[PDB]
Amino acid sequence: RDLVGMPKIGLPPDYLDENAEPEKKAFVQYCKTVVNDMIANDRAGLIWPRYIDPDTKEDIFEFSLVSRQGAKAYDTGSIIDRYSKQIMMAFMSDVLAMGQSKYGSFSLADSKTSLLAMSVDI
Amino acid sequence: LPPFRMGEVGSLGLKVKNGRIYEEPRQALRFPESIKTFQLMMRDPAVAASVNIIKMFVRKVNWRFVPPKGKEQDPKMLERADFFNSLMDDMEHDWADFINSVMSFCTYGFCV
Repeated sequence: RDLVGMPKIGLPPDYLDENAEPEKKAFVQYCKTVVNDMIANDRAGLIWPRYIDPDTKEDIFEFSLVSRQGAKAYDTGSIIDRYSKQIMMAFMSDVLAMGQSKYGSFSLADSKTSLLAMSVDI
Repeated sequence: LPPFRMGEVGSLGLKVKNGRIYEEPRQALRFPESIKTFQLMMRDPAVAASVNIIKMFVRKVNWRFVPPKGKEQDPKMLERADFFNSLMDDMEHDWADFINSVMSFCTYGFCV
């Protein structure tokens, strides 16, 4: 659901009416096609109308990508790794992640047996 | 002061009250509540692993009956050792199971 960076189109309310003139309907259909089919490409570009209202000084049309301010408060990777290591510790089976070290052995007749082998003996 | 005398003069000084030991002041760690608190602690992976390694180490060992020192080669002591060794395997349950049940005191601190 991370939605940062998606395109957004702003149009005057009268463009979205059902009885609007054919020109506005064609404009809305073209906007829909653009939204559906725009991708990063060697021909990417836009020609967009631009009009700033004299009494508000804000563009009536707009084209921009949604932005976000804050950042996630928790790092999930570290927590997941910690809990995985905790799970692996319960069975004393850390060999799965740390490999077979030379200081441990799987033989019960050898004086380097690991805890996993000792419990399998039980 | 009273003169020296053979035999006990004092007492252990335990805090038993109406048959219940009151050594531990925290209510959460006395008899009625300790059955649940200890079971809550065993759910943590760290405590569980620490207890289980100790339990595993004890169960790895073998047991045997031997003559008392100073009379190792006496045939009578050898026959006594044989009798007591045979006693171990004649129970309704295996000796290893008995040793397993004994290790419950790693959690509650005692066993009967």
